Amino acid sequence: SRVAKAPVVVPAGVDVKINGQVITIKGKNGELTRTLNDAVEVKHADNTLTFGPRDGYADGWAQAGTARALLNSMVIGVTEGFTKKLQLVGVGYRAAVKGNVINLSLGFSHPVDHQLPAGITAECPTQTEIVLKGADKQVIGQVAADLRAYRRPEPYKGKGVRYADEVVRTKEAKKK
Amino acid sequence: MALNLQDKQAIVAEVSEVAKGALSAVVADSRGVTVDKMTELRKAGREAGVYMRVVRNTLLRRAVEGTPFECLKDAFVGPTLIAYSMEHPGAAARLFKEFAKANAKFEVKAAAFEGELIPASQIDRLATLPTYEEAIARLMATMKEASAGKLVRTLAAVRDAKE
Amino acid sequence: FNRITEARVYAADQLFATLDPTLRRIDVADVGETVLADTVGFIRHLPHDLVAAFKATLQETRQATLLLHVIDAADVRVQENIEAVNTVLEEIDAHEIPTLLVMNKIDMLEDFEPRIDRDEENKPNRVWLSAQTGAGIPQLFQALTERLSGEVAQHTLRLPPQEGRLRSRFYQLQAIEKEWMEEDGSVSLQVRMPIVDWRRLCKQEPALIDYLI
Amino acid sequence: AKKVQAYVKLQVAAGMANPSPPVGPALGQQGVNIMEFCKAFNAKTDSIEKGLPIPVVITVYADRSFTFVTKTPPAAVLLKKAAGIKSGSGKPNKDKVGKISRAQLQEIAQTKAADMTGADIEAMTRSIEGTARSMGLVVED
Amino acid sequence: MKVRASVKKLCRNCKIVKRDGVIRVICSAEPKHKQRQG
RNA sequence: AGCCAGGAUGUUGGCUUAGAAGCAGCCAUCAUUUAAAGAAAGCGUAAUAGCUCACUGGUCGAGUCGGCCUGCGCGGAAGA
RNA sequence: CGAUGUCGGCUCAUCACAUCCUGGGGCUGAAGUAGGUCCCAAGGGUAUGGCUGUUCGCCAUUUAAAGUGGUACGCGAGCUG
Repeated sequence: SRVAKAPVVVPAGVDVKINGQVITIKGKNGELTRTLNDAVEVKHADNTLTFGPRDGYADGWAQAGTARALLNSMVIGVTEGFTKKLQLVGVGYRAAVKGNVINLSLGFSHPVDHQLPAGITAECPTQTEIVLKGADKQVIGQVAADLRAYRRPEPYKGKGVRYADEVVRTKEAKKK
Repeated sequence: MALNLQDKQAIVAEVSEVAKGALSAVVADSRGVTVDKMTELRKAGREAGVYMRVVRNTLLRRAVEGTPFECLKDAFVGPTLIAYSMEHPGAAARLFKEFAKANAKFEVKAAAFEGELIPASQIDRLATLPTYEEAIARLMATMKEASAGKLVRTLAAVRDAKE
Repeated sequence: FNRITEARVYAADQLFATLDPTLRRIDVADVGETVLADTVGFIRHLPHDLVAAFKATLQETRQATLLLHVIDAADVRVQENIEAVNTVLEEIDAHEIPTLLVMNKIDMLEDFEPRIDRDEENKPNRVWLSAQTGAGIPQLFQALTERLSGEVAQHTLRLPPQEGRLRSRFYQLQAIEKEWMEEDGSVSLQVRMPIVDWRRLCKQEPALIDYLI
Repeated sequence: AKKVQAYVKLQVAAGMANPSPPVGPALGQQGVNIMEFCKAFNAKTDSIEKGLPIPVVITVYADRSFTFVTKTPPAAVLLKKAAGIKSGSGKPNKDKVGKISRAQLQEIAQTKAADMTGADIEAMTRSIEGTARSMGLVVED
Repeated sequence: MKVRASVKKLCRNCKIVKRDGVIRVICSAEPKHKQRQG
């Protein structure tokens, strides 16, 4: 409700473009439409991004406010990127970049690799760290943790990829 | 805002102090360390006693409630932290230039002098009232052409204090 | 069990004065923590199938590293009861365990002042108690302190102003035996720990302080 | 207040104390020198009555300055140094041991004025009351 | 975790949640608090 | 609701003790300042010192927080 | 009751899932080793001998596992007696 009726406002560098329920969003480097809109009659004007429930839906401000939050996320996306500091730590571990494939080293016999779908790239300030950079705010962090997914860090020394900084459980029971 | 009586006694504090106001003074704040108040609580504490006093809860929908002068040189009170500070008799302008001369730390500042009760001015220098309350600019620089009555004080200090 | 534990375990003339095993930890000079669990009291010729059902409850006794054994001092029944107890001990294994007799109830007898009573250097010792007074305890614990260990090569540790961490570890785990600060922050100490400590310590800490191994 | 590292006020006793408890791992926890500081401290044991326990606020730079800053001994400490009790009650206010006259407390606000938010000396002395009662020492004028 | 037919909560950080038809609930005090299918 | 900032002086309360002090305890836990801040709600330290709310100013601009009653629904709910 | 043959074994399977392993996960008093529970799972697979009519139970040695129970206490117009 709140933000759901809060206008989005379109920044001048960014170029919003309504087309049916969806809205193409050309921008500083982004240019897409995560959004799809079942119900809310969202609409452009000066920059004015209309919302409020259209017919009857009950999903009204739910979906609508969701839509704002999306495109509003999206336009900020077509500005620039997001999720970062996808760190890994503990002895013997390391990581690397190439092309779009990402190296990782986790005590496994087979080397750890997965290749990014585009719209995002990465870097290696160290093998200890992979920094990410993606045009659209969802997929970047999702896949980022999906990059973490191969090794949810272990409680007893924190080994395992740790998504962002993220203090975790740290017990010391049944040791020596 | 708070409970009724609290706001009420607050406004009473404002007005009864308005009649008390030997010289109002205003300062926007931000970092808000406790030492702030304590510093003034020594500025208004035993270093020279009470003769200035601190208040918060300060709004455009609060501060104007407090004076017949109302928002005049007082509308400035409201936004952000406002440890609004009125000086008290025996202090015609003591602790009014002190703010900007102890100024450094984004707090304790004259804001180009913001007295209401008397100065009726803002964002214009009003060190004049501080520039009064004095003898040395009256007794030596003008060779006693100010301490010898308003009549020569009128005839001097056109270059010193708008008279 | 009461006095040693400062815990709530009721006692009265009646048989079955206790039921249910009961855990509470206690101090010891050489392992600090020390788990306790009271067993039900015995009789002559306790039922067969009882035990067979009762192996669960005594399943704690088996593993138990030491069979402390209180005995009465008022009854002429003395010998017999031991012979009574030995009986069931046989059938439930672990009568191979080292034991420690306590001729409890010294009050009535004024048998002796409570004392150490090295049966030998081995110590399956008699111990001089009257538990309701429990006056005999310190000898019980001390004798015990002799009876369970395996590394008393003590060391006199020391450091220069870098010991807050030492005092740390020592209070943290077991004990400094003695804390004596001395000149320019050089500080000497004495400590006695079981060896697993010695290596967890020698590993984790730089231990170039090297008095402990 | 707060409890993980920052600047180190240290409740140092006057006179020598080079080993651990005030300046060892205590003050060595910022890598601070023992000597010259204790010399700086011992040089300041002159004015403060000798042997008196006393908090000190260290100045440190990037290099961790040797500069010390003197503080008044605490009012409760002033009381324990007044009534002369070796040992405060285990239930202060409830348990008690002796008493102390207010004039002492007046002298106390007189020196603790350096550490009072109170807008008045009486309020200060009353913060000295907030420790006075609080030690279990009986309060009187 | 458990499937305690009664659910309630186990800290102050605990919070009831719907997921699917199922009534989940979680904390973060310790995860073990995870009641569900109540 | 989120957001801007403050979080105070007695006083690391006395006792405990290597060390306890908002957070080993113990019992006291006041007095102060202020809109504001508990000798304390959680983390932390060997301990010392960080870290967050309770407290409040500001912010922002309409509603907001609950218990009670009550229809109809979910969870509980596995068989040859 | 103008008749429905009854225990155990022996050929033979059939389902359930209230899980014996293997399969997938939650927590753990989950160092790892391992477990314990819980959830999900029915695809398949899941001890010969000693003793006794035995089912059992006990015992010796195994295997990953020696799961439960239903089915005229599945199975005598198939035998066994």
